[PDB]
Amino acid sequence: KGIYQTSNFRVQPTESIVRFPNITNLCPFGEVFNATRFASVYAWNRKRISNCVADYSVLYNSASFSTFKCYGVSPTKLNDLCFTNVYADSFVIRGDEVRQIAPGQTGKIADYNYKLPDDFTGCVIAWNSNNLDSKGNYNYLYRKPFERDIYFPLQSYGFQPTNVGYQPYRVVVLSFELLHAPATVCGPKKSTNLVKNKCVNFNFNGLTGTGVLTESNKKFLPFQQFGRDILDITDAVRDPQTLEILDITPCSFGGVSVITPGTNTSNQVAVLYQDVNCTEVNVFQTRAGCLIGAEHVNNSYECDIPIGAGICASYQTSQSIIAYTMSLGA
Amino acid sequence: ENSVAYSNNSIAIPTNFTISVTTEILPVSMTKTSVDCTMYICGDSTECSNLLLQYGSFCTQLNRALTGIAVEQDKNTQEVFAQVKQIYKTPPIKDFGGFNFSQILPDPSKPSKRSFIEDLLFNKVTKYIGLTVLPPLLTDEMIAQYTSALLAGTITSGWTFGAGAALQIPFAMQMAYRFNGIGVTQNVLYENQKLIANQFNSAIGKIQDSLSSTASALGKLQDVVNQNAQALNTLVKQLSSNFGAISSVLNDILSRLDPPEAEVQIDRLITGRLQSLQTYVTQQLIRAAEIRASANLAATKMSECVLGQSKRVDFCGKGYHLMSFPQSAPHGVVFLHVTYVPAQEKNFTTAPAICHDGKAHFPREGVFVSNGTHWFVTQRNFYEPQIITTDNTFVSGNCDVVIGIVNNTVYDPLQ
Amino acid sequence: KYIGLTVLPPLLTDEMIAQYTSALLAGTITSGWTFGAGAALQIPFAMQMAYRFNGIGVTQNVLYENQKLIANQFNSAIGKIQDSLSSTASALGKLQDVVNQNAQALNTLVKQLSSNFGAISSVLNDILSRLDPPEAEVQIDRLITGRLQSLQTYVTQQLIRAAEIRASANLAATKMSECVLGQSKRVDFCG
Amino acid sequence: NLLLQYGSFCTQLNRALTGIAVEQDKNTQEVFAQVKQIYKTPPIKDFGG
Amino acid sequence: AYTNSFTRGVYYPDKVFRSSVLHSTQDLFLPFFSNVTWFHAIHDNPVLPFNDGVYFASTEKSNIIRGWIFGTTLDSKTQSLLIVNNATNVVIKVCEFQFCNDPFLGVNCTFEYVSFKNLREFVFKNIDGYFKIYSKHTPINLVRDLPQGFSALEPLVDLPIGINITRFQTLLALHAAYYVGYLQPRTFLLKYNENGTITDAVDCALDPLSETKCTLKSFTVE
Repeated sequence: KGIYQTSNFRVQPTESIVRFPNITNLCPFGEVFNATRFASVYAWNRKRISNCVADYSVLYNSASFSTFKCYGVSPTKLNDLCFTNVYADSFVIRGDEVRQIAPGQTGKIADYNYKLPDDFTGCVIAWNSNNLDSKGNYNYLYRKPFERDIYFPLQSYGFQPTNVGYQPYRVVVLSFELLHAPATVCGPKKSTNLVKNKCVNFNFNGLTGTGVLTESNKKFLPFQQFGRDILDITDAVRDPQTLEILDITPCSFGGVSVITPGTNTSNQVAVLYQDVNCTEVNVFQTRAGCLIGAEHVNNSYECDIPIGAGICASYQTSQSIIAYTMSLGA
Repeated sequence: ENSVAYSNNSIAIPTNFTISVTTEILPVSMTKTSVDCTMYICGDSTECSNLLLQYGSFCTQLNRALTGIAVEQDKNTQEVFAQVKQIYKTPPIKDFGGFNFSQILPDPSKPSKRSFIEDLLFNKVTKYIGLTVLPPLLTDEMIAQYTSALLAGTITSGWTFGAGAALQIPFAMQMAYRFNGIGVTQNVLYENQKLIANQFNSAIGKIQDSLSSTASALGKLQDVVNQNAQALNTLVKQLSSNFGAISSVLNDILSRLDPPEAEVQIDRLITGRLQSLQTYVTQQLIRAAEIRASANLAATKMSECVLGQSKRVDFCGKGYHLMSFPQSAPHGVVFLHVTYVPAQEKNFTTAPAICHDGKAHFPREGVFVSNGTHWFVTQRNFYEPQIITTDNTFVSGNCDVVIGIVNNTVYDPLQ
Repeated sequence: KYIGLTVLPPLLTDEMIAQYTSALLAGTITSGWTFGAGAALQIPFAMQMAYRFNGIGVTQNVLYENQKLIANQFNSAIGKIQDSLSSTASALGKLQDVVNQNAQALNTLVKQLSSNFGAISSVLNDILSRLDPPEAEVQIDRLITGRLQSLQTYVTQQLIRAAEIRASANLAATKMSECVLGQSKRVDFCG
Repeated sequence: NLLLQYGSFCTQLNRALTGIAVEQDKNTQEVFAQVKQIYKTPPIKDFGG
Repeated sequence: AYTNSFTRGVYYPDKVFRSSVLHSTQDLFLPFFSNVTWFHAIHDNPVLPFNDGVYFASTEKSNIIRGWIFGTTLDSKTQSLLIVNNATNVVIKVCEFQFCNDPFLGVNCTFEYVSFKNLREFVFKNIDGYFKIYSKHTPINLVRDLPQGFSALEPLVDLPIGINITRFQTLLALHAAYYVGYLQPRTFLLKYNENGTITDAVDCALDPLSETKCTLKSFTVE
């Protein structure tokens, strides 16, 4: 005889809501990956990408690439991401030097010029380019995290089409700025319609989650992307369709506890769903939670099986589990 | 710093008292937290839950450990308050010999029928990822019925309701038993009864003024509420610490990364959060033993100090103890310990024995004293002189047997 | 014992502790229990042991008929305490235990500075001389994680040990309230 | 700069050891400080023997 | 010449909403009560260093100050940021600019952007090559000093300039007075109020009371 806390229950997400901005531009990766002349790594080139949509499938399924190594995101998942800026860095090197380009490596390129940050989050993409950049082509030249600089520190290559890693390799680094700010570069994933008051799986501008979305009364400042609770967690989000402010609430959950007289007395049972209203779940509502299968009784007895907030249960006559406000005594 | 006026011939006897109602605040229970440790460590993620099962028993014994605490907060509250098998209540008329308990008995003018002093205590005492709070078994309205039962027994029946069946006795006569408990001979109660009522009532006035004016009067309880809430803030803040992962937002790790990478990152957030949960639960287990040692002490003052009259000096607050009244407070109890304090000395000459008809004599109750001109016998804890007789005193030896004996007449009630 | 470890002074210095035990004792000698219950009332000591005899059901004339014998026995019994405390270092074994444990816990805590935990060395500044951050962070992650576990260990030991000393302090404040500021009826509580 | 990635441990450990080091003076006060005046004895030790 | 900055130069540190909460952060701020250099614009004015980042302010009624220049060598060999107010818009450019003998507004290039009774406050900082401008406009009658009292600067722009800066100067409507302060990485405590406005702050290195407020995370200390 007792009450036993057998499970915890979670109201499920009904459906998935994706709510990115109504931006339509297709990004200029094609301009970087098909530019005629590349830069020398000693003075490496850079390009912003912003306010555009980025289908990485075209790049990742291309046979044009020797490498596609990614250091804080997986290349398979890139279409399911959105972020503030990319920054593409562009240069050419000997193939035997490409392996230095990693988020903590050391070498004649990486330590003395194109150093990656210890926490770099991007993708490094490279290919042999002998049938393009070799001539010899003495113009290509080599020398702290993302540093720039002007018997001198300059050494040339001299690439000839007879040169595998003896060849010129053409290399692009995509440096994703996954800050939490205004997202301007998203994968190709279409935004859905927006659902309210009901449990949903969601993704706003790359901010993933699950919960109930409610129209907030909260005051807003035009730079606000999202808002936080009294402790450091997301309470609210700016809708990127048009700038209303929504709450997020965790989808309703609680402990599930089985009230039982002992199996030598009976095989009948009652179930308490703690900290939930029964409309989220013969039936009774208590300050402890929704109580199902117990029978509510106006009489009061000594507390046989304690439930909470003055409520107790017992097995009584035609028999059933009753639940009642406890008498403290005669 | 006080050089006490000691010498072989000198005693001080208090001529008057003050019946000081003190206040002792004890925690009795703390917030019945219940943490869904899987939803805390791995909230909404199947991919993370399938890793937490590699770490074996821990989430099961963390639910067991907290349910072990949470079940016993009602054991503490039942052991402290349910020390009576019937709910007593006062009559409508309050003929308590001049004492005014209207401020400590229920006020019917409230939706939860607490006393006026409980309504000060309930004002001066003052997060949703898997963490929850279970309700106390007894509502704070049922705690207000139990304190009214312990109190309506104590006001109409003395200790007897804790020692068998409750027996009524007029309250001015229960206080004559309370004066016998401290060795004060009860004619001192009746010959001063209104003064004792006014000191109880005025001290009750000072209790309200103290709880209205000073927040730190609840300090010991508010500190327990602050420790539990600060341990929850500290436990929740730690959801967001990196522990050496790429990030602390778990669905953003799982959206950014495929499983071969992600199962390395998530082991850092699990082994970080699980260490931060075992830290929390160990802090709660030790803090529950600090509160349970306070629940066993509050149970013990409910037994000895409300249901009885403890003989233990300074246990029932500062002074010689008369009785106590329990008031409930959020997560705790407050005892209004009524202590007799002796308050106004006179210095007397004294002698350990008196010699009369060649034989030595000694008092049956208290001591011999002199105002210098006259010799008296008087009780220990209150000056009331009596001219010495063989009904006040008993015989042994002779004047030569004793150090400090004095030659005086001991009167004969038969003359 | 100087790597970040410190001992704070007690608020009550041992001279103020000794003034309070001298005030407790000068009260207990010149005024009996009365200084606990209220304003200290002086009473001659030959009357105070006669109250203690009434507190054990032995009639007060048993003191005065034997006062020199009881005093000569009491002075002899106090005489034996000095001999006991000269010869018997094990009698202090309950204070010396606490002082040995809190030395042993700090000795263990400083032993855990020197432990490797699967890092290359326990000498943190020498790792920081040997290695660049892309390497050194993998090694210092273990030293941090080991020393953090060794504090969460030591501080759990000190919390569990503080609840044992605080049960003893409330037991000592109870013995002080009942047996110094009073007389105890509680059989086998005070001797 | 690595220890900061573990968050509120080091500050709660200081909080914990301060909870001990403050209550060592609560223990020492509740044991010894039970008397509100420093009483002292007379010059002559006439304690009946 | 100098004045005391008092409480001035507090700005929303990140694009997040918070309310009723005492958040603490480390970023470049103007340190509390620090000396600010006060310049008379009339009777011609100097070029300044830029250091980690700059607080700039003016007190106004006819709007004589109408832009800024930022860069390193200011000689067309370095790229420079130019900002101008043409009364209809803010106008922003970065170029290989060659500069006038003394620049004024007469009432390659690689970026472009477009939109006493007043106090105008502006904060300029560079972050790994990404340059942020924050601001406020507020009324005053204090003709000769900065108001000892609280106001907060909201963001206006992020400029992806990619350019080092070490020098700067302001621009004038030649056919007045202005202040400069310099930022440092002091930790702060920031009271977001019941509306989500940043109403009060503490510099966690001003004095021992201010380091106590940041230890407890509280604006009151018992």
